[PDB]
Amino acid sequence: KQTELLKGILEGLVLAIIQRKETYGYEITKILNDQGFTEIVEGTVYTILLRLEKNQWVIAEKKPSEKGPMRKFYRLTSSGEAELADFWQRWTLLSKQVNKMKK
Amino acid sequence: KQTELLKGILEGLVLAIIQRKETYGYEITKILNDQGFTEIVEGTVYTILLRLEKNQWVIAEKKPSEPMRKFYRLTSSGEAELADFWQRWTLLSKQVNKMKKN
Repeated sequence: KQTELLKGILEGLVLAIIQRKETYGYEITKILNDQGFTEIVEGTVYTILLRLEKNQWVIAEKKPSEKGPMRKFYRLTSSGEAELADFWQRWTLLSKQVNKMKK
Repeated sequence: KQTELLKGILEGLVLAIIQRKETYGYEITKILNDQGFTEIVEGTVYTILLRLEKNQWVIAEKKPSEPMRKFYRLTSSGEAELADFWQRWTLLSKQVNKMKKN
């Protein structure tokens, strides 16, 4: 259920992380891990990032790292920002509906 | 993405619903729609109930309704599942809300 529970949400959180700072898979996975979605590996993030790029919600581009090798860095498009705004609203509603069941 | 958003969650909501009342498929789909939870067709509830039976988190019995319908109660393993779901949900939304505020 924990992989299932993270479906839909993780895409939203990934968009969220990219909005805050230009970033690449390892950075994104490490932030998620520290927040702490600890059982999320970068293989899962990579898969998600492919899909985000495919739909042009994020742009991807390679720059040098600290310190040396190239890395694929991401940033939100205007459509992406729109998708993220939509995620939080949908989430805020869901979160309310589901919590109104807890008690 | 709403379909993917309900994944995991929906199963627990059904578990939670069955706990608070002994009920049937058509009705569970309705209680969910009146929540709601508008994208939920009955087939989605029927697929979940079959899986909850298979894992023995619920038991079912045929009874009359206010027509003979298939009525579900939670098992004790099912009770632990619901309880485990709330624990993890509480944690998940605490973490998700913390990232919105950031």
